[PDB]
Amino acid sequence: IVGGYTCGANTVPYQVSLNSGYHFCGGSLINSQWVVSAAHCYKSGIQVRLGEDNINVVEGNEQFISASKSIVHPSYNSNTLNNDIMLIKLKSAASLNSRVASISLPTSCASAGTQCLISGWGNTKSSGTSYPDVLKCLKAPILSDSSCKSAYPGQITSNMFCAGYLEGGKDSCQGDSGGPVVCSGKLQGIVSWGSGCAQKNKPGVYTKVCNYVSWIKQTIASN
Ligand SMILES: [Ca+2]
Repeated sequence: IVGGYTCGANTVPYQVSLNSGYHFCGGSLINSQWVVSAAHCYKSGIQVRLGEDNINVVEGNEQFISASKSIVHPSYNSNTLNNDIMLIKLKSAASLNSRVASISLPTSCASAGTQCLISGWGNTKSSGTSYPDVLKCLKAPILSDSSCKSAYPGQITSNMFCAGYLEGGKDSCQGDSGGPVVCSGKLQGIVSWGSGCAQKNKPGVYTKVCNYVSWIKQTIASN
């Protein structure tokens, strides 16, 4: 997250870190056994880390649970990043509490102008490189479909939306991939892609989660 703030320990209790010897992506806990992330975060050997603030220090609220299975969306295209969504099942159910909690799926899509919370352990620099170890947060509005498409000619599908600031300065970044965009207590987006970070007229692009609720529910119901 570039131009954000330190969230505070366990203030984003649905935020997970995906770890394969190191943090490589964010995710969102949606029930005791399932995490939603980006399809471009897919790999084998995933451990899901819940209750994290400092990802380099065991602070006492963590739960480390290995993934038993991953399910990339059937229509995911890695070239265009269309349908950039994946489900990860935990080998055991997480113990839910005030600091490890599921985030509700949307019942309807959120509109341009809706204020949301984007969070992650990604790069905090738009030019250089600096990885924070504590969770960073950004309050950002959803942008209009028209402004999103104008920012990225030929690249915005019906399964994507832009959020952030056309002036730049505040954005998601490398390492935030797969993490949450939460608006009015609902998971509306997944950190998916952008062109650099916090650049003028290049806001972050997010997977439009409301399009996938039926797939998420049906997949969970049979796996
Ligand atoms: Ca920790």
